[PDB]
Amino acid sequence: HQNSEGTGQAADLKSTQAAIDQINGKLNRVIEKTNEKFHQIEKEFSEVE
Amino acid sequence: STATLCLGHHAVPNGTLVKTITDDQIEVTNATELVQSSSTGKICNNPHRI
Ligand SMILES: *[C@@H]1O[C@H](CO)[C@@H](O[C@@H]2O[C@H](CO)[C@@H](O[C@@H]3O[C@H](CO)[C@@H](O)[C@H](O)[C@@H]3O)[C@H](O)[C@H]2NC(C)=O)[C@H](O)[C@H]1NC(C)=O
Repeated sequence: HQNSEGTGQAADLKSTQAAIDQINGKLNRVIEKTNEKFHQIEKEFSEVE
Repeated sequence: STATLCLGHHAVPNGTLVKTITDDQIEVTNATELVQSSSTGKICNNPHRI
């Protein structure tokens, strides 16, 4: 604000919060926090087959 | 001497939740299952000759 009393600044927590909420949760949603796998296929060899 | 005109949308008693990008969970006015989970338990002989 730039009133006759001078200048001043104030952040609106409401608006700011809405953005943060949407941002935070998204990442984990899109990608699965984790997935397990154990015995698989040899992804390497030393000779020709 | 004045009139008020407004716009708006519909609503339902109890909506359903859905997974969206922006919001982790939000309710809509209608949903639908995209994953077949039930099963008759019987093999239908047609069309494929079984
Ligand atoms: C949600 O809103 C939708 C749309 O207003 C409604 O569901 C839809 O209901 C119609 C008719 O019951 C379904 O269409 C049907 O398609 C078959 C295709 O084989 C056809 O044989 C029928 O003659 C009819 O046209 C449509 O699939 C369905 N869509 C969905 C899944 O929403 C309904 O009013 C509300 N609740 C439901 C059922 O989701």
